[PDB]
Amino acid sequence: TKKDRVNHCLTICENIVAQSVRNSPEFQKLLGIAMELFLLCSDDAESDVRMVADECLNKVIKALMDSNLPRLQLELYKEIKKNGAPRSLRAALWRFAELAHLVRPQKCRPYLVNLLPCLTRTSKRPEESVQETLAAAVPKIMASFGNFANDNEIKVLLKAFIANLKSSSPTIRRTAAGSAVSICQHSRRTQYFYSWLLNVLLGLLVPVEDEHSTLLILGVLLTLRYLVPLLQQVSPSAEQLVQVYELTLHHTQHQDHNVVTGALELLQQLFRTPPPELLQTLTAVGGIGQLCRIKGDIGQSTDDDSAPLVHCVRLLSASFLLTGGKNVLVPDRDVRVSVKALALSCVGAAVALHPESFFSKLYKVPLDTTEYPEEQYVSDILNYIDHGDPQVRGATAILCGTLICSILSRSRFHV
Amino acid sequence: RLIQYHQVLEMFILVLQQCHKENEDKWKRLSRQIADIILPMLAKQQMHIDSHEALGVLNTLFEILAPSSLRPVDMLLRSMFVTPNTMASVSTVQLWISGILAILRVLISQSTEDIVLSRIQELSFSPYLISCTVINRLRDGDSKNLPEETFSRFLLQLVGILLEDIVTKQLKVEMSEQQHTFYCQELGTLLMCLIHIFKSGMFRRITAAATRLFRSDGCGGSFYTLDSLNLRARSMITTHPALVLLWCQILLLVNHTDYRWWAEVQQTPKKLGMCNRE
Repeated sequence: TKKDRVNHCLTICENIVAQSVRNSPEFQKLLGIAMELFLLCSDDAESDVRMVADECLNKVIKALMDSNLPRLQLELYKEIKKNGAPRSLRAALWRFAELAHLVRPQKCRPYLVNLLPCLTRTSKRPEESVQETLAAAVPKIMASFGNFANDNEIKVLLKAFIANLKSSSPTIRRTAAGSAVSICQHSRRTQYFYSWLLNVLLGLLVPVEDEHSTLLILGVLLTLRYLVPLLQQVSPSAEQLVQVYELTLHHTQHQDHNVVTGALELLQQLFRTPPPELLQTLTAVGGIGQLCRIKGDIGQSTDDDSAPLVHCVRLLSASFLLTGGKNVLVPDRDVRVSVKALALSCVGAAVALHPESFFSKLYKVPLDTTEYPEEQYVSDILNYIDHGDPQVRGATAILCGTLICSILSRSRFHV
Repeated sequence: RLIQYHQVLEMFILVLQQCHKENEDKWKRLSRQIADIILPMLAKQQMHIDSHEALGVLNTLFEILAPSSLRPVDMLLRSMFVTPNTMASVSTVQLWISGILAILRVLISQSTEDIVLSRIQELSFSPYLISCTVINRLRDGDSKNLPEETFSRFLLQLVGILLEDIVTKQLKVEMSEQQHTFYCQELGTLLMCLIHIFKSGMFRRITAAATRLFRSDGCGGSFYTLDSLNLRARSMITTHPALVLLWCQILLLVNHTDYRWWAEVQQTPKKLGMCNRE
C-alpha cells in the first residue's frame, strides 16, 4: 500500500499549515515529525510518492517561513548533517540553501561552523546529483555565511574542493571549480583568497613540461575560467596572471581536444574580461618579455618587437584555422568545428584589444618559399565567412564587426 | 577627519552657510580652519575630486568660504603650482589637474590679476615647474622671468598634458570611459577658464604673456610648442569637436590666425563624411 502514504505525507502538510495554535511547544515537535517525514518521503521507491513530498515540503516551508523559520532551518540542517540517502540529502540541502539568506546575522556564525563539516563531507560524495545540488547550494550558502568564517575555515573548504578538480566525473569537476571560486568570492578577504586560489591552481600545474593528468588540467582550466571574471580590480598580480596566460597558451597545443576546448574557453574568458594588468602586459610591445601543425616560427609570447597578442593570434590561426598556404582552410577532420569556432572567437576577442595582430603575416620567418608560393596572412581566417556550418560563419561575422569597431576606435577614425 | 570626500564637502557648505548667519566670526574662523586643511590636501592630491560632481562641490565650497580665508593668495598659489608624485596613472593626473582647476577658478573669480602676479613674483615659482622634461620624467619614473610668463606657461603645459592624455591613451587599457569623460570635462573647464582669462579683459598682462608664448618656440624641447598643441588638437576633430572649437576660440583670443590651422579645420578648398568634422 502506497496511496495512503501519499495521503499521510499530504495530510500532515494539510494540518500544521493551518492551526493558529503555534508559537507553543505543542507545535515544534509535531513539526519535528512533519519535516523528518517529508524528507523521508523524499527517498521513496515511487515517483509521485516523492512529488507530493516535495510539494508539501515547499508548502510547509513557505507557509511557515516568517513564522517559524529557525525551526525549519534546524530541521533541514539535521537531515543534511545525517549524510543520509542521496535524494533526501539533495532535498534538504537545496531547501536549506534557498533559505540561508533568511538567517539573521547572529546565527550565521553557529550555522557556518556547523555547516563546514557537512559541506566538506557532501563534497566527497560520489553521487552526481548530489554534486549538482551542491554546486547550486554552495554559492547561496557562502553569499550568506562567508562573512562569518575565518581564513582558516575558508581555506579548509577550499582545499576540500580543490581535490575534486582531478576527479574523473565532469559534474564533480565543475562543482569543485564553481564552489572554489564562489567560496573565494563570498569571503571577508576576497582579493587575498583570489590570490591564494591562483597560487594553488598554478601550483597544480607548475611545470607545463610535465605530465599533469588530462582530468586535473580540465579542472584547473575550468576553475581559472570561472575565476577570471572576478579579477576586475594582498591582491593577485601581473606575475601570476601572466603565468595563467602562459598556461592557457601552452594547453591550447594539447593533443586531447577536451583540453584544447578548455584552454580556448579560458582564453576567451581572459580576452573578454581581462584583468586590468594582464591587459596592459598583453597590449604592451615589450609585454611578457619585460616581466594543426604550426609548420614554422610564429614567435614567442616573450618576444619584443611585438605585443604578446600578436603571437597569441598567430598561434590560434596557425593552429586551428590556417594551413599556411593561401586561402586554404583547415579540414574538420584535423580540427573540429567546435574548436574552430572557439578559436575564431578568441581571435576576435584579441583583435578587440589589438587590431594590429589581425594584419600580421602568419609566420615571422616564412615557410620554405620553394614550395609555399606566397605567405599567408592571419586575415585569411575571414575565408571562414562561407565555411558551411553555423557558429563558424557567425563567429567570422562577429570577428569582422569587432575588427571594424576596433580599427575605428584605435585610430581616431583616421583609418 | 572625513574631509577628503565631496559629500563631506557638501555637509561643510551647509555647516558654513548656517554658521554664516549664526555668527560671522565663527564663520570666518571655521572658513580659515577649512581652507588651511583643504589647500595642502589639494597640493598633495589627497582630496577625492576625480569626478565632475566632486569638482563642482569643491567649487561651490570655495565660493561659500569666507573671503578672508583665501585673502593672501600665497597659499592658493603654493597649493596650485605643484607637480604630482607621478603622472603614469590616469587617476593621479586627474586629481592633480582637478585641484589645479579648483584653485584656478578661485584665483580668477575671487582675486585680481595684479595681486596674483605680484604674489607669484614674491614666491618665485618657475615656469619650468612642469617642463616637457619634468613631464616626461613623471610620466614613467622619477628623479629672471616674468610672473605672467610663469602663469601662462603653466596653464599651457597643463593644456598640452591634457591633450596628450586625451589623444594618445587607449580607451580601456589605461583609462576607463568615465576617466576619459572626466579628462575631456577637465580640458573643457581649463579651456573655458583660459577663454575667460583672454576674453574678459581683466588679465591683460597674462593675455599678453600668453600671446607671446604662443608665438614662441621649443627651448630645445622644454615646453609644448603651438604646433605640437595644434597637431594634438587636429586629431581631436574626429572625436571631440567641442573641445576643438574651444581650442579654436583660444587660438583667436591669442591672434593665431595662421592658415595652416584655419584653412584645414575649415576644409578650405583649392562618401558621406564625418559629422564631427562638419
